[PDB]
Amino acid sequence: ANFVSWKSRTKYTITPVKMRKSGGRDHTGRIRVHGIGGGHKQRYRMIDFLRFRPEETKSGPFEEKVIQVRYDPCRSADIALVAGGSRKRWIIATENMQAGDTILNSNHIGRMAVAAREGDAHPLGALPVGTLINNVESEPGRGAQYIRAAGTCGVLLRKVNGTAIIQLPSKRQMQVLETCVATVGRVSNVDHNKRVIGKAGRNRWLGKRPNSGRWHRKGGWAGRKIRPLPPMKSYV
Amino acid sequence: ARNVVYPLYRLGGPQLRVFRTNFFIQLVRPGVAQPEDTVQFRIPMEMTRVDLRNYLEGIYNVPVAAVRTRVQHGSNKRRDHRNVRIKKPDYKVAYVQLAHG
Amino acid sequence: ADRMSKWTSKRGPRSFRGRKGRGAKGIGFLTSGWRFVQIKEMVPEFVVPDLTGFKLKPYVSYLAPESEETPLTAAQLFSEAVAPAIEKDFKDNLEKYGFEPTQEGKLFQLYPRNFLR
Amino acid sequence: MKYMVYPQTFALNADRWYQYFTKTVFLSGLPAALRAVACDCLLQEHFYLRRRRRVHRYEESEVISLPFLDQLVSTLVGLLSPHNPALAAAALDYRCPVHFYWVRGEEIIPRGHRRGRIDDLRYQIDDKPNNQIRISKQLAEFVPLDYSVPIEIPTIKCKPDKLPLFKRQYENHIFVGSKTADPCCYGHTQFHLLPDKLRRERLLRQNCADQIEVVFRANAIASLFAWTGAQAMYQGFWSEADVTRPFVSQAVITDGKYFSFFCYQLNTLALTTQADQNNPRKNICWGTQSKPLYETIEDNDVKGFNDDVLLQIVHFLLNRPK
Amino acid sequence: ARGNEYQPSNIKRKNKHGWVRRLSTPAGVQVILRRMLKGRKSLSH
Amino acid sequence: YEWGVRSTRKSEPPPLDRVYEIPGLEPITFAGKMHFVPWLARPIFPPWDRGYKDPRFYRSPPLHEHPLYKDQACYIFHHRCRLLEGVKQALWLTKTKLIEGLPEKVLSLVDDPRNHIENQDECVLNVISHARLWQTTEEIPKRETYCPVIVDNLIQLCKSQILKHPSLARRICVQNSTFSATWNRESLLLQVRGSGGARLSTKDPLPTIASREEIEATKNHVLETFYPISPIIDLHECNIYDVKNDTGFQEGYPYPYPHTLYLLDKANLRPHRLQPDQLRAKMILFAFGSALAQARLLYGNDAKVLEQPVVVQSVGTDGRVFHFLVFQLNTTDLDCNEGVKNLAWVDSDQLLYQHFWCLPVIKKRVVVEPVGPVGFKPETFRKFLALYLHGA
Amino acid sequence: GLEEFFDDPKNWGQEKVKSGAAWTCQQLRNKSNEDLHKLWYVLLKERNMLLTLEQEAKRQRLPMPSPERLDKVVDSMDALDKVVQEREDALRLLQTGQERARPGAWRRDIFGRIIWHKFKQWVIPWHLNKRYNRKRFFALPYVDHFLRLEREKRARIKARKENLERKKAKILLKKF
RNA sequence: GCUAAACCUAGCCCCAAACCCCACCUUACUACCAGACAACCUUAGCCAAACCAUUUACAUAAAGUAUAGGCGAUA
RNA sequence: GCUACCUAAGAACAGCUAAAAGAGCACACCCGUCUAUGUAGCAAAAUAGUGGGAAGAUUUAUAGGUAGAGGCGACAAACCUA
RNA sequence: CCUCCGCAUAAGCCUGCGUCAGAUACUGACAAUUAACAGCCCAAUAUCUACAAUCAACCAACAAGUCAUUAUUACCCUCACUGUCAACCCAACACAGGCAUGCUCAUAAGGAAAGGUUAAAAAAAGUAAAAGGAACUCGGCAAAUCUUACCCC
Ligand SMILES: [Mg+2]
Ligand SMILES: [Mg+2]
Ligand SMILES: [Mg+2]
Ligand SMILES: [Mg+2]
Ligand SMILES: [Mg+2]
Ligand SMILES: [Mg+2]
Ligand SMILES: [Mg+2]
Ligand SMILES: [Mg+2]
Ligand SMILES: [Mg+2]
Ligand SMILES: [Mg+2]
Ligand SMILES: [Mg+2]
Ligand SMILES: [Mg+2]
Ligand SMILES: [Mg+2]
Ligand SMILES: [Mg+2]
Ligand SMILES: [Mg+2]
Ligand SMILES: [Mg+2]
Repeated sequence: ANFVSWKSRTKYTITPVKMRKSGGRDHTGRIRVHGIGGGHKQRYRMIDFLRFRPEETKSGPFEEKVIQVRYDPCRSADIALVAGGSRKRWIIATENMQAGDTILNSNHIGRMAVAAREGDAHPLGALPVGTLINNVESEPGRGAQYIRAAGTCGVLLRKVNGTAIIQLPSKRQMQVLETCVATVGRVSNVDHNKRVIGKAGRNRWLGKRPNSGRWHRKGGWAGRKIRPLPPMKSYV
Repeated sequence: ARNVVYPLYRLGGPQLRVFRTNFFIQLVRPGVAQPEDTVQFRIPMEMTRVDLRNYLEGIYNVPVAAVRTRVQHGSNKRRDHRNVRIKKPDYKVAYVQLAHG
Repeated sequence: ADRMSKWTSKRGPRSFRGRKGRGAKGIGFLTSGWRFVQIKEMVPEFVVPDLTGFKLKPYVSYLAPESEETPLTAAQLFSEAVAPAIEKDFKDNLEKYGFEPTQEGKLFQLYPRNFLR
Repeated sequence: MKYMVYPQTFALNADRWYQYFTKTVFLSGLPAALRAVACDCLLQEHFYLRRRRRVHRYEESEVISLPFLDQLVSTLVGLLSPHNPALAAAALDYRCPVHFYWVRGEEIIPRGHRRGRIDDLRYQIDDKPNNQIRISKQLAEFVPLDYSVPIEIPTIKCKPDKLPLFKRQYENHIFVGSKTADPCCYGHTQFHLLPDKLRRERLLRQNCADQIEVVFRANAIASLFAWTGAQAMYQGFWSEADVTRPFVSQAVITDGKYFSFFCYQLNTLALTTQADQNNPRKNICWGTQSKPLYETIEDNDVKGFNDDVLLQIVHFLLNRPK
Repeated sequence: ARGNEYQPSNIKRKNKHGWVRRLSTPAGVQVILRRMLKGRKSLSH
Repeated sequence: YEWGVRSTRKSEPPPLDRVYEIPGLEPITFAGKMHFVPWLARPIFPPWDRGYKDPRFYRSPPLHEHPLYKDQACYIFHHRCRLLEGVKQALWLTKTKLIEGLPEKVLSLVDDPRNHIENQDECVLNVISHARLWQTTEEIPKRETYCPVIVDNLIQLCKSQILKHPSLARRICVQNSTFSATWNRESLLLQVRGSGGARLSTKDPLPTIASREEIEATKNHVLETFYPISPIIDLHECNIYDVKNDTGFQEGYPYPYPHTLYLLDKANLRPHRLQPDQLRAKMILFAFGSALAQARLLYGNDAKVLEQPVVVQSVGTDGRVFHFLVFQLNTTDLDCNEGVKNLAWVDSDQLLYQHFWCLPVIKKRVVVEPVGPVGFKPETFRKFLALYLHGA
Repeated sequence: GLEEFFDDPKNWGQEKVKSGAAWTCQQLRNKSNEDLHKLWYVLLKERNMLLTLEQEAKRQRLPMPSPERLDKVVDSMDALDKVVQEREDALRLLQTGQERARPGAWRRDIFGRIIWHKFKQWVIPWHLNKRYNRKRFFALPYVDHFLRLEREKRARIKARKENLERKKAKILLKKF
């Protein structure tokens, strides 16, 4: 096939980017994932998951102003247009994030624990134990990859050594270098879990094609499986 | 000229000149009523209307006011004894409006 | 469905019909807004001579002698053009006699030919 | 399917063909601070106004003359409003479309499943005059209705197609520049700017030196006929209800330097064969040869400004309804 | 109901069975070679 | 996270043949063949550049080598700049104090009934109806058509007052006029390159509104700052510029003095259309730019308090909503954040009409709302006429 | 003038129009380059007139008066073109040694056939020309079988022709 | 007495000998713009073994011999 | 180039009731419930009447994609040039 | 008397009811469709582009949406090429089928159900029908009317 990924943009921007649906088809053209196809046309809004990204020629902790909080078609959680210095950028909005709020992004790990305030980004080592976090990075400077869905909140359990233990929303524990940044509070759109589709048409709008009509026998995997919680996933 | 490679022109190059013209044209009687100042020609397919204007103004010193061209499609419907279509050649028709009334 | 008929600009959708031509050599280029810029130097300029006083009618009198065909050759042209000067200056740097080391720098380059007809 | 008639036309001798299509007779002629302001507009659009982007000849018309003509119309209207009270309440339109659809003559279908059947010859004029003035009170007739003129309308011995003229089927529009609900329904003056394709220099190169006046005349005839016919049909007249009063309009057509002045009187909407079989009426278009407003503009000075041309424009703007 | 499976369109015709597409892949080159060997008057579509 | 995926990024050239790596031997490549063959080494073609200069195939020099490249970055505000903080940002950039409402000096020019146009309401209703319904053959004219038309028709209606005010013959309405003005604020080089809307140009300067006492009183007023948003946000940062103060016209041009900047937001789409606050900020910046260009032309390129303040009006509009501004530039000493400050009187969100019904809304075969404007506000047109008549 | 597109008015309608002999190559070779240049346009005007006569005769469904003079004019123009080409070729050979005016090269196309690719005029070098690089001038191994098959088809055709010729010759000898 | 009947050479088969102007890869037959992309990789199966599963052929003489082979079809 | 699904960017949906509805009646349009005719037929699946939907999970024009040990499938072992 | 229509564009086709002459909507020859409509575009390097549409105004939203540049450098000096016909395409056919869009919403445009006769059966379509009103039939299928209530899934 001649499939070329629409994700060719190289420069970050605030403008919604015109996407191209895949319908679950790989670059070879064959279906790789079923149940995807159609739905309302959407435009991608480039999200800056590296919350501590000091502006060019600048460094150190910096503040920003929340211009607005906007529904994002590409994400369960709604996003926020956060502007600082002479730049703007899309970020993941926390639960109680309103327009006009001030958001602090710092890389400083003080000897004491910073007073956690919802919406700000601090290194995990700077947070008090037990604070609710989101948009956690696997490695320092990698960028947020975990706890990004609507209403998801990780927990800061321990800060042994130069490492921090994070309870992910799936309850799995995660060891990360304390220098990696994570935002305070739970992700916005907390009531996303209580959304009623109502009609098959709404699923088709969202872009989920109906399940296959073929009847499958349920094997040994089907029965409820109670397992011990998996061990910590370490990144040190 | 036709059936000849035109020397490629680059910006600032010399003027393209043809010395022994290869275009041969026909002055044909119009098949329909035409204005008194209009002359109908059958032209080689590779000749532009600018080429026809220069041709008439240089070789025949005919003051040309306007030129229009159209590609008449020759019929391919006729068939020989072998049932193979006989192609009537397509030809270009040029309508030239004379100047100075 | 017709494969034996010639492919012309009269066949195909609007894009095909507009894009394909009929062999006419280009005269200029296209700029923004589909505006055509015509380059004068790209228009063939018919170098028509002055026929006044010309004595060669299109046909030749049938009362004319017949002569054997002697196609001109490089050797014959050299003998009839360069050989006399070569002999004179030998009895008494080929550029002086006429040889041109390179066609570059000429308006009419013999090879690669850069002139019409 | 109908012939699309282009007022500003590259067709040669198009004035005679338009005269035939319109039943119009063409007649040569017509039935200090202002000078300073005109020179000010010229110098504003040529020298004083700084251009960020370089101006090319192929866009010189649009980016120089069109603002120049707009400035002339606006400033002259403002300055002559005291001397023409009706001009004060007039509505000034910039490049507003003027559409007129009519029927003139009949033709036997040459080929097809409809061969041999009689079909009317429909024409549509879609003009975009650079400026135009619309009023609520109609102008006075230039010459009484039924004005018999010895000059005979030109006749076309071949099809209208032979003059470059092509047929299309799209919306039939009769439009004076504003919808019928607009009180300002009558026409006062139309300022036309000839396009670059119809440059005097281009015509001279193409050996159409005889066709400059032809282009001006054809543009005038077509545009003014369309405007007057649209006004008449807004008033309710049509082919079977021919106008009971003449419908007058004026036009000035310029190439940027040369101006020509035209007066048009519509006396006939009965252009179809049925309504024209025994119709003595015929529309009239008075026109003047193109004259240069100025000879040349050198830096900060305009050379040889034509007070006569300026006064012609002023007189057209000063014409008032009775 | 059936029979009219051919909905002609020159774009599809040339993009599916054209000279360029036939030469694009080695298999199509061999198709053209087979047509030439057989002596077909129409190598491509 | 790096934007742009590998599959879309330019493909890496294939690895070079080991024949090139081998030192002492000259590789055999298909360069002589003048075409690719898979069984010969790939040539290393030397870089090529056409000997002659060819427009339509011209590549600009790299940015740093441009003659006008400068390390100091100039922040340019143009017709399509949408300030994030809007009016606050414009006021900070221009060192301006805001006064709500138009000044009494201009507002009183329409109080006297003589300046009142005959049949103001009917004429303005006709103008609105022509702009919004009767303009074109299209059933519902678009903003791109009815915004410039409504502005021009209102200007013509005002110009009809030449009978009462002969001084209106000393002004013209120029289009495509562009001005440029540069100045420093807190060591930030800011330029305004204003183009687009129409410019009313008079033969005489506008009289000053604020008195010297008020100008001095502006000293106590302090520019409202906004943190962490910098005043530079949304302004085009440019390292290749030319610091020049251009009034848009050659010297000696008649009608030199700007009198009103008629700015129109004729974009059909809401996102492409300026917000009211951003439009007011644009009006502030363009009025300041024109006034500063006039000041630089007249009193030279000197940072000083103007003894004769420059007055420039502006009318921003979206076809329905209008914003009126009168800007008095009384100081070219913009770098310092303290001292006398320019001052702008603003009247915001003056809507000429609430809505226009191009078609008659019918409910159960009953016409609920007739065709035409609804909620017409003649006060907005009175303010428009007051601004037009100011100076005459 | 347009009258040059038609024969003499006196000649109009004549059943037969007498014409001289077509120019011969040897006769033309004695004429100067300027003389040949002028004679080319003389013959071009005559050819246009004769083609006009032919088309009008077809329109009127009548024979063209003296059709042979059109062939005479075509032959004269061909001879003039041949003489000019001979002079140009001799000069090119003398000054450069190239026997072809247009550059070209023997190249193997995608089908394995050896062709004379005639070079075209380009503004950019070949290694940068995208379309030229798309064009392929080499045959992959899978073409060898088809090359052999085409060779064998040609050999079969030639063998059939030769055997038929021998059979016909033997029949002729037996008959006579 | 109508449909019709016939006809002899167009050619072909097997051997020997002998080795064989312009346009066109873009939508081919399209004058005239920054490429980068490049080829190689066991045949399988039918079928026979009366199924099928290992297996099953692709000058003369030695010789259908030595050998191989569900030691069997066969090789 | 049919058809199954998908990709890009388009188009269509009168009127009435209701009111932001995979709402109702009902055109265009899509489909094909039942009857009759037809069964070498107008048609290698149609016609007439009747009927379901007809602002949506709709219909549909254009171009592109997925290829047989496969594709696609709201599984009918459907459809992939009769 | 009919009018589903029809006229254009798109797509498709490619001269396929124009004239002349021969034959017996065919053959041969001659002619034709003329650009303004449409196609055929854009010099770079960076840098911009949060705020639907729905008469866009209230409102209501969700499925979150077709519509934008600037800065510098280059650059004007010279309107080509191609489609344009038709009773037309996909269905082996002058096939009752398939066939996108804009107007016309019954027409100004486009058409003809009857080769002539007779008025047998059988057959098809339709209309009317005394009294009865499902007694027919597997079943109210069909037709005619506009019609209640209860179940299974
Ligand atoms: Mg299931
Ligand atoms: Mg054309
Ligand atoms: Mg289809
Ligand atoms: Mg077996
Ligand atoms: Mg057996
Ligand atoms: Mg509806
Ligand atoms: Mg519904
Ligand atoms: Mg099943
Ligand atoms: Mg089953
Ligand atoms: Mg009949
Ligand atoms: Mg009968
Ligand atoms: Mg009964
Ligand atoms: Mg019963
Ligand atoms: Mg009952
Ligand atoms: Mg019974
Ligand atoms: Mg029933």
